[PDB]
Amino acid sequence: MRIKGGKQTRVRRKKWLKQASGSFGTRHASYKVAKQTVIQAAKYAYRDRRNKKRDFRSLWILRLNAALREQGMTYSVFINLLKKHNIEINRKVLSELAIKEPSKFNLIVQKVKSEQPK
Amino acid sequence: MELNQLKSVPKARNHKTKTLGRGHGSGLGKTSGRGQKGQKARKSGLTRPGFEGGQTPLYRRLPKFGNARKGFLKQEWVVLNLNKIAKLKLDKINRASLIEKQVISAKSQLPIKLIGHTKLEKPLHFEVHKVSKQALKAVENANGSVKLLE
Amino acid sequence: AKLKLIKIDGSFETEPVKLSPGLIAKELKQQPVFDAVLVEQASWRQGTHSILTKGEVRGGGKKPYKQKHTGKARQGSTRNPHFVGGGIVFGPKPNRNYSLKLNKKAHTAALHTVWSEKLASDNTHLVDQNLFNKTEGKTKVMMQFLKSAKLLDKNVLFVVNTLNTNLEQSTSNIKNVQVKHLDKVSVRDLMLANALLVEKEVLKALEGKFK
Amino acid sequence: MKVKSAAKKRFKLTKSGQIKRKHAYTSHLAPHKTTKQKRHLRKQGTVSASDFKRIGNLI
RNA sequence: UUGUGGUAGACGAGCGUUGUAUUGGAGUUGAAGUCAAAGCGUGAGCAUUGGUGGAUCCAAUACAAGUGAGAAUGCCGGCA
RNA sequence: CGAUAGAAGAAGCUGUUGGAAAGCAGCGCGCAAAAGGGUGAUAGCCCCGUAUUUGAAAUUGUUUUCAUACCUAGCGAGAUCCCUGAGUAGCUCGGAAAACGUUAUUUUGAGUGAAUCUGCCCAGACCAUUGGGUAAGCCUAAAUACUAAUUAGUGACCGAUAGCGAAACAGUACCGUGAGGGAAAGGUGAAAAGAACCCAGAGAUGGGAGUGAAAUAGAUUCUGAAACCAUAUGCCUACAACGUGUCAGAGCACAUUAAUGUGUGAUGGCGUGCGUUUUGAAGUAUGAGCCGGCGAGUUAUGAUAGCAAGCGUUAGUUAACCA
Ligand SMILES: [Mg+2]
Ligand SMILES: [Mg+2]
Ligand SMILES: [Mg+2]
Ligand SMILES: [Mg+2]
Ligand SMILES: [Mg+2]
Ligand SMILES: [Mg+2]
Ligand SMILES: [Mg+2]
Ligand SMILES: [Mg+2]
Ligand SMILES: [Mg+2]
Ligand SMILES: [Mg+2]
Ligand SMILES: [Mg+2]
Ligand SMILES: [Mg+2]
Ligand SMILES: [Mg+2]
Ligand SMILES: [Mg+2]
Ligand SMILES: [Mg+2]
Ligand SMILES: [Mg+2]
Ligand SMILES: [Mg+2]
Ligand SMILES: [Mg+2]
Ligand SMILES: [Mg+2]
Ligand SMILES: [Mg+2]
Ligand SMILES: [Mg+2]
Ligand SMILES: [Mg+2]
Ligand SMILES: [Mg+2]
Ligand SMILES: [Mg+2]
Ligand SMILES: [Mg+2]
Ligand SMILES: [Mg+2]
Ligand SMILES: [Mg+2]
Ligand SMILES: [Mg+2]
Ligand SMILES: [Mg+2]
Ligand SMILES: [Mg+2]
Ligand SMILES: [Mg+2]
Ligand SMILES: [Mg+2]
Ligand SMILES: [Mg+2]
Ligand SMILES: [Mg+2]
Ligand SMILES: [Mg+2]
Ligand SMILES: [Mg+2]
Ligand SMILES: [Mg+2]
Ligand SMILES: [Mg+2]
Ligand SMILES: [Mg+2]
Ligand SMILES: [Mg+2]
Ligand SMILES: [Mg+2]
Repeated sequence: MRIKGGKQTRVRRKKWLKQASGSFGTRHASYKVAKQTVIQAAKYAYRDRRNKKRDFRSLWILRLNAALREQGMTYSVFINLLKKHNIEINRKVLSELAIKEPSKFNLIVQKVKSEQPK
Repeated sequence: MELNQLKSVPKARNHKTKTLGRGHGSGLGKTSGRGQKGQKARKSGLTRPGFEGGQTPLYRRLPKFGNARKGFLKQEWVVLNLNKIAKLKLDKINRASLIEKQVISAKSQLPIKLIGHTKLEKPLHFEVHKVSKQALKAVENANGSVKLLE
Repeated sequence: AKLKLIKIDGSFETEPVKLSPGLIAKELKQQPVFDAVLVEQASWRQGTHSILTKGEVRGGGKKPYKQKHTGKARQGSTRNPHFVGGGIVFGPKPNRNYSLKLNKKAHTAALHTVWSEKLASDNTHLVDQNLFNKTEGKTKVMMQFLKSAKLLDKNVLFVVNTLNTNLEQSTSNIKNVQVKHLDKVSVRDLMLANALLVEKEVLKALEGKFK
Repeated sequence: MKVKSAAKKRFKLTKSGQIKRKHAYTSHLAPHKTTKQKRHLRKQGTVSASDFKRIGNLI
């Protein structure tokens, strides 16, 4: 019983080739280089999901910090005032407010500024 | 069960076959379980049985047993044991009766020996070439008897 | 059970035959049945596959190139397994056994349960010598008999004790149906039947064989 | 498989599968051992668990 | 509720190829092969449609293996 | 009774898709024939065949019967006489055969050398008792070993890198003084009906025409994958430090296995391949130019252990062999 390989190697090879579509030259043509690039690309994608979670936080912090310095308050004290006033809002939504709703963002800063903590 | 649906009892037919050459996903790829570059990982094998890497093996270290009856064979005996003979159903135990009960082969001439201590209830009449003194005591403590063929 | 006779015309006899309880078993064994079918499927293998190993294939036992100083890799023969000439490393051999052993009592138990489940069921009618010779040796009459009995698509098996010739002359051009002696039927032939016609003296021989 | 001719003549088996053996250092040079040592080495023993597996397949 | 990094290694559960045995089914109103596409799966993998192709193939339960290729200055053929 | 040529050998039409029916459907028929092959697709009933019944002028094989050669025949008595295998059996010196690494038994290169049924040899040194057997002469069917070849057939064997090295004109082409070593290469179509004829060209050839169901089936002749080489719709690219990807992200161009769609990616953040072997490899260590095929845990006989089934306390189970 001589089992002969055909359509088994080609199908699993073409899957890797399909994944590595849009690469530079031989990186999409040859199966070997395509397989290496897909594995490396998967590693990159894994690492950059974690790094995206951190980098977008940093960007929101930067935007919020800037929005506060125009009014004379700093980020380091704004978050402290937020905690003492029990207000719980993401820096993402706060930055979205300062870019989309200047009046309501200014309302939040006014309350945290001076109103009695709790 | 039909021939289009036939099934074995669970955990009787199929067991995990360890395939040693088909990929790392099975945990038995590349090296195939031999280890790494040593004598046991080559095609030769696992040396010799009893080898100790040059140190004198255990058998070569210990003295040889002695055979007093050199070139001889121990005389085999057919032994009737008292603890189990009660379970067998027969009276007047001779060679012919054992042949009918097929305990002994008709094409055998081995001498019959009686052995045992366990008490028996019904009396039996043995025809034995040899019998122990206390086995005879047990047999004759009941209403049985024993004759010693010569 | 109620095992009833069948006549040549396809009508049923009005007198059913009682069955001794020794034939039917309250306890059924399926693993011995499975092993019996497997050993029947085995031993049907011719096993005439053969291949030429590295030494058996005609070729040059010399080294093609020198061991060193050539840009090519080390080679020892032109008929190595990884060569196109072809030396098969292990390959099938014509010395394989393919045979399996099953105990005599295990086979008896498998046959016992298979008879129990096949018997006392539909299409398990009783047959005699009259229609075994009323066939006249013409397979047209037997086709009519199967049509009347509505057993055309069934793989009916005739179980025969006296090897009637008229019945064997027919049912030989029929790839579907077949006839066997009691000492010739096995577990696999019994449960492939889907329908069977058993002779009364065959049935009497069955209780005797089971013991 | 053949039973090793040296494994036999040196290792006798028992009812429960233990492998009986003889003590060494009982061939010559007697004055270099104490009578306590000699009378302790006269008695027989059994192979240890470190050697039981190696002798089982050897016999 | 306690957990789930992992080489050598131990254990368990599965996928896929070819053929055989039982059942059923599809196919010149177009099977296998083969190419493409913006599908489905936890993974081996599995579908749908269209083009080419011209005659075999599929599903289930078991069984037997020349049964799984990325590397061996591996062999052969082709092409850079 | 066969072998080497042979004879006879049953049973179907209609309609539909189709180039073509044997497929499909309707209504039937034959069978000791439903093995197989061909026939424009997949035929029990179209053809050749198969089951079954038969037949040999000539050569040859086996068996049986009859006759005929050759060989082949029992039980006593008395005599107490003769014959029964010689450089032979033993023994010594060197070797060997037997499971034995030389030793009771068998054999022999050199030397020596017996006895004659109250005899000789043997029963693991050797002696005695007991018992067994007749060396130094010859022939012997059957069961046993194998298949280059002839006939029939089979395969959970291979299907052009496989199977014999050899599907073709293969031990050929070719290599070597020689012995010797030793390849690759199959498929048009049902039928050549193999493309008359016209146009360009010197011609091959190509484009039409024609045959054909199909000519993108055209002799380069089943299907036609990837690497590789060219053409083009769309997007981007000439201040730019790049394991070439990933996460975000404008603009551009389309519309799908309708899916928070697809193609490209100005720009921002991060980012030193895969196997091997090493304490440690991006490695200035190693292996791979790329693509495709092939390429490495098997079989036979036994042992142990795990799991499961059958049979069980005078249990359990057969091997060879026969059907
Ligand atoms: Mg392959
Ligand atoms: Mg591992
Ligand atoms: Mg291991
Ligand atoms: Mg090491
Ligand atoms: Mg290694
Ligand atoms: Mg090691
Ligand atoms: Mg040493
Ligand atoms: Mg070959
Ligand atoms: Mg883990
Ligand atoms: Mg299959
Ligand atoms: Mg297709
Ligand atoms: Mg392989
Ligand atoms: Mg004819
Ligand atoms: Mg005819
Ligand atoms: Mg046909
Ligand atoms: Mg002598
Ligand atoms: Mg020898
Ligand atoms: Mg005498
Ligand atoms: Mg003696
Ligand atoms: Mg004589
Ligand atoms: Mg070839
Ligand atoms: Mg080729
Ligand atoms: Mg020449
Ligand atoms: Mg043309
Ligand atoms: Mg070409
Ligand atoms: Mg072609
Ligand atoms: Mg620029
Ligand atoms: Mg500049
Ligand atoms: Mg820089
Ligand atoms: Mg950059
Ligand atoms: Mg970037
Ligand atoms: Mg970089
Ligand atoms: Mg690897
Ligand atoms: Mg090193
Ligand atoms: Mg180093
Ligand atoms: Mg470098
Ligand atoms: Mg170097
Ligand atoms: Mg190295
Ligand atoms: Mg290199
Ligand atoms: Mg390659
Ligand atoms: Mg076991």
